[PDB]
Amino acid sequence: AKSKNHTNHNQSRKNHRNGIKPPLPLYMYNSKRGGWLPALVNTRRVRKNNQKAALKARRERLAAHQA
Amino acid sequence: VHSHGYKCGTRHLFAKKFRKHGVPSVSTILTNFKVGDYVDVVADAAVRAGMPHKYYHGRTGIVWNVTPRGVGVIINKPVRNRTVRKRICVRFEHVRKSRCQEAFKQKLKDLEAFRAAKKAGTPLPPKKVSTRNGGFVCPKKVEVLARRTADYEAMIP
Amino acid sequence: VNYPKKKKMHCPDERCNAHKSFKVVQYKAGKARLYARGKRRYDRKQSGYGGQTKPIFHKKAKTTKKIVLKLQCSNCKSIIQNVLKRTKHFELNDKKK
RNA sequence: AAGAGAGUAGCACUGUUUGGGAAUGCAGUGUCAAGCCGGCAGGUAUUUGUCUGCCAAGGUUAAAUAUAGAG
RNA sequence: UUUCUCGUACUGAAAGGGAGGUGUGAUACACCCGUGGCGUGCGCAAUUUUUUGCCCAACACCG
RNA sequence: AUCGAACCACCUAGUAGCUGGUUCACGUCGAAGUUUCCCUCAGGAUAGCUGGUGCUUGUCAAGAAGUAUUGUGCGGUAAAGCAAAUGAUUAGAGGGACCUAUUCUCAAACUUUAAAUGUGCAAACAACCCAGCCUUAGUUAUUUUAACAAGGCUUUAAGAAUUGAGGCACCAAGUGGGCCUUCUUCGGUAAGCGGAGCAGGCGAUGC
RNA sequence: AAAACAUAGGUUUGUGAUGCAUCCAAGUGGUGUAUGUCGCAAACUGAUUUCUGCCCAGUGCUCUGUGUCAACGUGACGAGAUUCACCGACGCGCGGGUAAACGGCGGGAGUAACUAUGACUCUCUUAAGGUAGCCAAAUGCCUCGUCUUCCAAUUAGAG
RNA sequence: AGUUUGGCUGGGGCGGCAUAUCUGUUACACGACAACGCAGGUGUCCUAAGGCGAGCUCAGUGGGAACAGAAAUCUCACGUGGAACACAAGCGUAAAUGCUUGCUUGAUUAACGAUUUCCAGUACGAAUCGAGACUGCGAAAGCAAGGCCAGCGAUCCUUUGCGAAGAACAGGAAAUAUGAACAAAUCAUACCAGAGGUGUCAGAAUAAUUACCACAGGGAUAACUGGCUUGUGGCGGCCAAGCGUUCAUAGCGACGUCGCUUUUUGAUCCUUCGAUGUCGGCUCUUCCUAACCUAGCGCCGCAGAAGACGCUAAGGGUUGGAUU
RNA sequence: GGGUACGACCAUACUUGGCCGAAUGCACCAUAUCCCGUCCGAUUUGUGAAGUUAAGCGGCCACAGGCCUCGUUAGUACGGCGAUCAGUGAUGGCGCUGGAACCCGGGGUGUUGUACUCU
RNA sequence: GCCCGGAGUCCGGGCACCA
Ligand SMILES: [K+]
Ligand SMILES: [K+]
Ligand SMILES: [K+]
Ligand SMILES: [K+]
Ligand SMILES: [K+]
Ligand SMILES: [K+]
Ligand SMILES: [K+]
Ligand SMILES: [Mg+2]
Ligand SMILES: [Mg+2]
Ligand SMILES: [Mg+2]
Ligand SMILES: [Mg+2]
Ligand SMILES: [Mg+2]
Ligand SMILES: [Mg+2]
Ligand SMILES: [Mg+2]
Ligand SMILES: [Mg+2]
Ligand SMILES: [Mg+2]
Ligand SMILES: [Mg+2]
Ligand SMILES: [Mg+2]
Ligand SMILES: [Mg+2]
Ligand SMILES: [Mg+2]
Ligand SMILES: [Mg+2]
Ligand SMILES: [Mg+2]
Ligand SMILES: [Mg+2]
Ligand SMILES: [Mg+2]
Ligand SMILES: [Mg+2]
Ligand SMILES: [Mg+2]
Ligand SMILES: [Mg+2]
Ligand SMILES: [Mg+2]
Ligand SMILES: [Mg+2]
Ligand SMILES: [Mg+2]
Ligand SMILES: [Mg+2]
Ligand SMILES: [Mg+2]
Ligand SMILES: [Mg+2]
Ligand SMILES: [Mg+2]
Ligand SMILES: [Mg+2]
Ligand SMILES: [Mg+2]
Ligand SMILES: [Mg+2]
Ligand SMILES: [Mg+2]
Ligand SMILES: [Mg+2]
Ligand SMILES: [Mg+2]
Ligand SMILES: [Mg+2]
Ligand code: NA
Ligand code: NA
Ligand code: NA
Ligand code: NA
Ligand code: NA
Ligand code: NA
Ligand code: NA
Ligand code: NA
Ligand code: NA
Repeated sequence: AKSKNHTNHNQSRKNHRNGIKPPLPLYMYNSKRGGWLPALVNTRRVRKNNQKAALKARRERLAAHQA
Repeated sequence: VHSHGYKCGTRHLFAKKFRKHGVPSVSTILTNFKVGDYVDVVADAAVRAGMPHKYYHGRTGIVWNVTPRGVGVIINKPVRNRTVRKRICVRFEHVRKSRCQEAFKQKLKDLEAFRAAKKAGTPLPPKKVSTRNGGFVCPKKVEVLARRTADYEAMIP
Repeated sequence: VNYPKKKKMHCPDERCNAHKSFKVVQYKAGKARLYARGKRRYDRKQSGYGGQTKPIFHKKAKTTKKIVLKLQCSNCKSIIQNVLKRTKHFELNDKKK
């Protein structure tokens, strides 16, 4: 008793029932884990300095307000 | 027996054009790439190293990583009822800079020049006029077309 | 295939940390130990009246085996194992054409 | 001043049983102890030295427990 | 403050070990009304016919 | 009245991917016969199609669209050619083979050329410019580049779209024998035959 | 209901009793055996008549002097578990016998005064190459074989 | 005594492998697509046939030289690759990816970096882009961690390598851990990386027969009728090279070509497996016409007789026996 | 109007033949002590100026081939969507629309960047 | 795989099999 082997019938209609979802936006899931290491290490050092400057700025803004 | 190897249908896809064989030229070597650029992925077929899979031939995407002899590109691909962002690694010979945004950038520059001219008082170029309106048509002579019965004898081989 | 009897290779040991001369020997499995844990359990399970308690695998299909080489450093006598592709005939000559 | 249960305990082979795993308990046969530096146990096998707890191979004994086709 | 159990701490095969912030220096030192930083963020507060602040929950990225 | 393993009671309500059955009403929604793996092919697991519960929000539209336009990439089918390479092939002519230029007729596993229908990307705010500024163990002979930031400036005619709620979860059912048709298409003399592609139907539905 | 079984006739095998065949969970247990080779147990063929050919390479059964095969023993290294060495039977291999044990028992060329046929020759090959007999037979595919007889005519019957 | 005795499949069996896999085409110019569709491959081979530098140009053709000729070696010119690149095919390549030669071991290690192909966006195989060690070839830029894309394998179990020696008043940046009452030496185990294999290739340990046969089911599936088709079987047309003393067509008609029928046999598997009684003969009725006899006609190579061909016409008739 | 060195695009630049070429330069050219390499200083390597535009090179020409471009082939071949369209069929035209290829004809035969330089 | 015997080693034997 043989039977069908393969078909793609009705598959396109099923996929469009809930539609082809759009791709994720460019600003999400944008890590660079597997990238070129020498540039990644340099960026980490700059990011650490930037965080230190951000903390100091809020300290100065608050102290100015308390006057 | 079709077989599903890495290049299972690429007889005409991965072939060079007529009288255009050879290896990449110098201008291709000095291209330079930056993260965030738009590139087209096209196989060269003369450089076997770092060739992308046949699906990604003729696809456009954004580069996310640069290595000494390679470029990483993000490309959309639809699977079932969704689309996946795939990351592929290719050699620099198989990528070209994309001109898919040059019309948009030119429009922005024109608008900026419009503002500068208005604020500097510079006269503006005159507006183009559509030809879909009416008008007078005065012809020197009028011809006729009436199926002159020589065409009927003409379409006989 | 033919393999040289000696070759120059990198020794990762802190004593060498350079390219040294290595001697080549072919790997052969050791003799199965009585009183190994798996053998002790198998012997306990086999005693009695049950019969044969585990499969025996008669359906062999391959005709070759992978080649493993034991490379011994000239100094520090450390051993590194390497794997070659399967061949029907293997020999060491250390003599070219 | 003495003593405290011998084909007994242990060991080997075989079989069975157990969660018990280089062998938890038991049975058959062979072999078969110690006690002027004793014996058994202490969950990985062997030899040696300490430490801890107990002292088999004879016997009786209420209550708290069961009544899953009884009286 | 139960006598047992689940949870407030996890990690390694195991021996074992075990998580706050800011500032200053290269079991370090001094403080404790306190979101590690950045991005998007209900509502409330403040300006003027719009802009800004705090941002809760949640998500992404880097320590 | 029982024999290619008697009869009686018990283990025994033995197991069955297989056949049969499975008891009130109305309402809101509503399918699949396809993918991968399995001693798998009358069965399962897995993704897809569906229902329920929502969460975070918005209210004209964010990460919207089985549709256009503009710009910019991809292609070797239909057609065409053999007076162009590869393969097949007919006949005269000019200097029996041979040479030169032609000539009849061809190709799913030939091709210089090459459509229609297709297919990727872009068409703004988590953004782009302009200016000055900080940091780095990145690059460079140094500047200059690369990357992360911080305080100010600007920005929502030419056929020149138009439609509108965005995003994110948890739990679970049935199904996993399909069949028909316009057009494209392989095997077969053919078949109400066997097997595929895009789309629409029946199955589940009457009028 | 037979062409099957049995039968008388024929042949073969084991066996002298502490035996051969054999029941049985077991014993100073049981059967042929209250028996003793003109006996008992186990096979095959199937009255009488006339006969019973060749093959021991295969498988089986059976009879005689050193490779391999287990425990138990005897020695060693080691502190000991562990390990090593030597010894080690029937059987299997070697060497004989056996077909009224299971069974088996050939191809291809040439050649005689008309053609035909082939007494004769050559060749390859086996453990042996189907002998005496019998046949389109309940055994012959081709096949309703070919000839004679029986009939007017016979895929039937007989020779 | 117990158990087993693959699967797919135009029924099943025998055959084959479409059972794990590579190339071209079917495939309809993105990607994807079936059949026991077409044409072919794979379980290997290589210390060089791997790596790099340098030099060179291949297949073939034409003109020349004792033996020497169509074909031996030398020389000049042309030569877009028509050669070669282990093997199947496709792609690719000319101061090279080809050939010769020189030197070598990037076929090593590579902190669990990221990714592609199949795809559930799992594993396995193969491949791509990186970072660190030590190197090879180069004057250098640079190239190379195999031979480009096919050539291979889970849990459990066995087995090998690494955890050298010393240094630290204490387990630390840097000393592998355990054998649970504790010490000395053996033995065993654990953590990391390989190897011994499952070809039914996501991986059970496996011989037959049943006509003495059994059960659960299946029209998801064969053996009758019926249905679609008509290759094969049967019955006919059209054209006209020839046969007919001459004369294509009285009667025939080759080489070709167009049909009809369902009285043969195939092809298929739609209905029936909680059953539609399966060859032949006997008996009886009816229908069809492609007309054997009976009625009436045309035509002939129809003198008569007997016949050949054709038309209307199915009212009526169509036997007795031997063998099976 | 030019030369040389290094290039970009890679035939409008290639192939064949003919003619001409002021200067700077580029070449052909002389020779093997040393560096170096070959069967052979042919190529390659090291050192000079004796000759010459012969060749290479540049420029121009050819009813020259090829190549590039524009027309023509032609709204032809082919195509998407539609019909209770035509036709026994094989196939075909129609409506709304997209649109080729060779042959053939006209034209053309490199553009250009950096530095040192000659008239 | 073990024991051999006959040729650094290929054959013939008698045994033994948890990926
Ligand atoms: K005892
Ligand atoms: K399923
Ligand atoms: K009878
Ligand atoms: K009778
Ligand atoms: K009778
Ligand atoms: K008898
Ligand atoms: K007789
Ligand atoms: Mg192409
Ligand atoms: Mg006592
Ligand atoms: Mg008592
Ligand atoms: Mg029940
Ligand atoms: Mg039912
Ligand atoms: Mg509804
Ligand atoms: Mg399996
Ligand atoms: Mg194609
Ligand atoms: Mg065509
Ligand atoms: Mg399911
Ligand atoms: Mg249904
Ligand atoms: Mg309807
Ligand atoms: Mg009767
Ligand atoms: Mg007789
Ligand atoms: Mg007789
Ligand atoms: Mg015999
Ligand atoms: Mg027989
Ligand atoms: Mg004889
Ligand atoms: Mg006969
Ligand atoms: Mg007969
Ligand atoms: Mg008769
Ligand atoms: Mg007779
Ligand atoms: Mg397509
Ligand atoms: Mg395609
Ligand atoms: Mg080279
Ligand atoms: Mg490979
Ligand atoms: Mg490296
Ligand atoms: Mg490679
Ligand atoms: Mg019978
Ligand atoms: Mg059916
Ligand atoms: Mg019925
Ligand atoms: Mg009935
Ligand atoms: Mg009936
Ligand atoms: Mg319609
Ligand atoms: Na199916
Ligand atoms: Na069913
Ligand atoms: Na008889
Ligand atoms: Na014999
Ligand atoms: Na005879
Ligand atoms: Na007869
Ligand atoms: Na089957
Ligand atoms: Na027919
Ligand atoms: Na008639």
